[PDB]
This record gives sequence, C-alpha cells and structure tokens, in this order.
Amino acid sequence: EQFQLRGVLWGKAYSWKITGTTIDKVWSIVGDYVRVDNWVSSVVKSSHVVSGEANQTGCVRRFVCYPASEGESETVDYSELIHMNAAAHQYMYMIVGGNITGFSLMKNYVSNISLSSLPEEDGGGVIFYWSFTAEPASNLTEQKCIEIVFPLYTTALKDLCTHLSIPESSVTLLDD
Amino acid sequence: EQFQLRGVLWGKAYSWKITGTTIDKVWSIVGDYVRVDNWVSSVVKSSHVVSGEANQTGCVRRFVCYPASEGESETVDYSELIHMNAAAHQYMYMIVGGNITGFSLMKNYVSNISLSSLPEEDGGGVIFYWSFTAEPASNLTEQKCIEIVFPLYTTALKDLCTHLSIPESSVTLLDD
Ligand SMILES: N#C[C@H](O)c1ccccc1
Ligand SMILES: N#C[C@H](O)c1ccccc1
Repeated sequence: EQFQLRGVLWGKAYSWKITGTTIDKVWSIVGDYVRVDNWVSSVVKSSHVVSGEANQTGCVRRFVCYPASEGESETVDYSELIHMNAAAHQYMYMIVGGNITGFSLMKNYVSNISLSSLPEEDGGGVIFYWSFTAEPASNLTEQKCIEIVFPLYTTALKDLCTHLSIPESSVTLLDD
Repeated sequence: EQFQLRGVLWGKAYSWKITGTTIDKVWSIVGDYVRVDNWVSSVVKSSHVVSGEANQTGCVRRFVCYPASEGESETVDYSELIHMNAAAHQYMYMIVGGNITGFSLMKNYVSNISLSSLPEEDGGGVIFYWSFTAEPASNLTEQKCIEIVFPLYTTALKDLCTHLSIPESSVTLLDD
C-alpha cells in the first residue's frame, strides 16, 4: 500500500491508413532502421550503423540531414534501437546524440513505430502507428515538440509513398 | 559527434479493430482511467483516485483485483497517468506500486492506449492500440512479460464488449 510518484511525459500518437500496398512492402522500407536514408529521403542524406549489429536491438544509427533551410548546415542524428520485433512489424528508438534540427532540442525523445494489417476479409490495408514521447524541460514546450515532430512524420509518410511507387492518395491520417 | 548508450526495453504492441461502435462510446469506458473497475470488471473489483485529480495527467489510481484463486488474497495496483490527451483519445500510464499478480513483477511497466476512427466511407469502426514496455530484469524474461500482459489485454477487450453491449465478434485482433 505504497507508491512512488514519477514525472509526466510529453508526446502524441498518430495513425495512418495506407491502401494499395502490403505490410511487408511497407516494412521493407520502414523497418530497415539503419538505412533510414532509403525511407525519409526528403530529409536524410545518408545513414549507417555505428554501434552494434544492424537493426538489432541496442544498435545505434548515425544519419545526416540536409540543411533545414538554405544557408544552414547539415545536421547529425544518433539514435539507438531500444526495441525491435520485425515479425510483428514494430520497433522503438531514442535519440542519443547529435544536433539534428528540432529533434535534438527534446529531452529523451523516444519514438514507436508499429505496423498492423487490417483484416483481409474487410479489404485489407495497413495501419501505420507512430508515436513519440519527450521529457518535459524548461527550455521547451509540448506544443513545440508537436510542431517539430508532426511535419517530419507527415513528410516521411509522403516519402514512403514515393519509395513504394504508390500515389500520395494512398495515405490517410486517421481521426483521433 | 558523440552519443551515450541506454538500456533496451522489453514489450509488445497490439491492435484491434472494433466494429459496431464509435470512438466516443469506447472512450467513455476506456478513457475513465481511475474507474477501470467499470471497464475490466471481470478482473478489477474497485478503483479510486488516490493522488491528484481524477483522469488528469499525474494522477494515481488504486485498484483492487479479485483473488486469482480461492484462498488467495485480493491484490492491489497503483498506477500513475503519465500522459493524457482526451481530445485525441490517447493516454499513457505506469505501475508505480502494488502487488497485482504478475504485473507487479515487471520493472517499470509502462502502457499506452490509443483510439482511432476508421474512415466513414470504409464503414467506420475503431482501431484500439494497446502497447506495453518493461525493463529487462533478472527475475523475468520478455516472453514471461508477454504471457502476463496479453491475456489481460484480451480479457479487457472482452469486458469492453460487455459494457458496450455488443458481441465479442465485434472485436478482431489485427494480425491474428
Ligand atoms: N531519430 C529520429 C526521428 O524520429 C527522425 C528524424 C528525421 C528523419 C527520420 C526520423
Ligand atoms: N495498471 C495496469 C494494467 O495495465 C492493468 C491490469 C489489470 C486490469 C487493467 C489494467
């Protein structure tokens, strides 16, 4: 009959329905964690594993982002895979270093990606779940976090369509 | 150009499609965090807020579970709401005390619930997302965690149907 209080978190979860593809085609792009340059190509220039075994839990990827706007420099993200279940199409990662624009402002940014199949008997389709949390910090606000994260996720879903060779109309953000 | 390694996590995410209901109806049961006795009523005997304000971020619920078997005592869960966004039908909580069977064995059990509406042109329906993580510890394995958690989530989806007065066939586990 005792408990230990802890601090609250910031964050938000998003889900999209994607038609016209399959979960394992989506996963071939989205699940190749250390090669995120092959996914979010509107943002990421290059990417490679720098610690551990590629796409195995505990590994760290380092990726380079194009300048956020002209005149700016390239920035770098280090992120650690902290959970991976490839057969269940889901994983979890955290930013552990770098100066990547916006994202490096957050304290303990953790993200979850989980792909699910809608029932074949209902016409199929893929649900793409993507969430983040961050720890509240004096130098930021939850609204700022969401302003940083959501445009990136939106860009990434667009880039996904490009790499799957399906129209952008294939993706629909679900009402929460 | 440096980074610090962090520990990895155990866990799993699950998604169900629920037909014959609306996100508002589901939320009226699932979203009443401190009254989980009015949701998972086959497992939970009673539930009350014991710190903070009911269903506001930071609050702690105390709930009591029926005995696992005859002669066994009731067990107790303390869990803190660490994120709540009711407008977006999503929240996150962690066990912060108690001796609730199985769940109290995990180190830093954290759970996320999200509800999404499928497009009306598709026939509507709700996607129910539910995930957990726990920290690796000597006295458990990830498999043992999954064997604690998934049967409870399954029971909870069944109990949800009872309270919604809809048949269990309304619920389909995605990727079953
Ligand atoms: N780490 C991390 C972020 O989620 C991220 C940022 C840019 C492109 C892909 C992913
Ligand atoms: N806290 C917590 C667990 O997720 C839980 C355990 C039993 C019934 C409802 C919820």
